[PDB]
Amino acid sequence: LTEIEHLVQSVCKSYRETCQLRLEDLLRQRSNIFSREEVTGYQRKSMWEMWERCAHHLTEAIQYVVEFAKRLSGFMELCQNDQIVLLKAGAMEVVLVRMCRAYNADNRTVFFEGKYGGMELFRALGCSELISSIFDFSHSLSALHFSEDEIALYTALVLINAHRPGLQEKRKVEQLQYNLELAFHHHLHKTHRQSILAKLPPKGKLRSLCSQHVERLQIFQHLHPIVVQAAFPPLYKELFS
Ligand SMILES: O=C(O)c1cc(F)c(-c2nn(C(=O)c3c(Cl)cccc3C(F)(F)F)c3cccnc23)cc1O
Repeated sequence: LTEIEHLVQSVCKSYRETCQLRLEDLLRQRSNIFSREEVTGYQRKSMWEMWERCAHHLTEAIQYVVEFAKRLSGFMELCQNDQIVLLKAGAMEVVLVRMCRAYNADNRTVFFEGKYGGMELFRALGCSELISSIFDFSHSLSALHFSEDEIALYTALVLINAHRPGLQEKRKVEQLQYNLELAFHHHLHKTHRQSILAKLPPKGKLRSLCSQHVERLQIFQHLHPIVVQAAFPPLYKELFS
């Protein structure tokens, strides 16, 4: 009935529609783990072939997040500068949070190209510290056993943050932020899940991992550029020069 319960439903609708795999598909496929021969197959690939595979999965993942953001009540109504500011700082942070759904804490593997594989699968990329940091972040997030609605509401808040440097209409973003915080806290009370609030990762940690990740992606993109058919061209122009 309330404007808030309608917001909860729409955020969860936007989320469910902008998700590539459904949680049950990822959950059932946990048994389908890459063989040592398949692992060796991936480790023996060139850095540049592994970069191409990962770059295209990450760009497709960002594209689903841009679509998620576009479907968030109020986003399209913000100025284009603000829309860029929010997506530039937050789209990859959302991708990093969404990744915990495809992560298995039991064996420390991620669902990649049809099967579950460990971080060793990525050996050829030569950025083990970064990749270990990503798996660690997914490991901490997997302990929360986040529900699909919780991930939807939390990621909307990762994106709609009025504290991002460069916002031109801070107040309009704050209004959207306040409504989403109410939606999230209202839903956690209703479901007796307010306990996750003290367990969420510190804001600086997600920011920090994201900045390290995007910085590496930028280094690879400079060395071996991939072209992408941009869903949001003004955002695309801010990262792809
Ligand atoms: O409009 C689009 O279709 C669009 C696609 C994108 F993938 C991003 C995107 N890629 N990306 C990358 O880090 C990236 C990715 Cl995901 C793959 C390779 C290189 C890059 C890096 F470094 F060159 F930009 C981002 C980081 C934050 C925020 N957005 C992005 C942005 C877009 O506007």
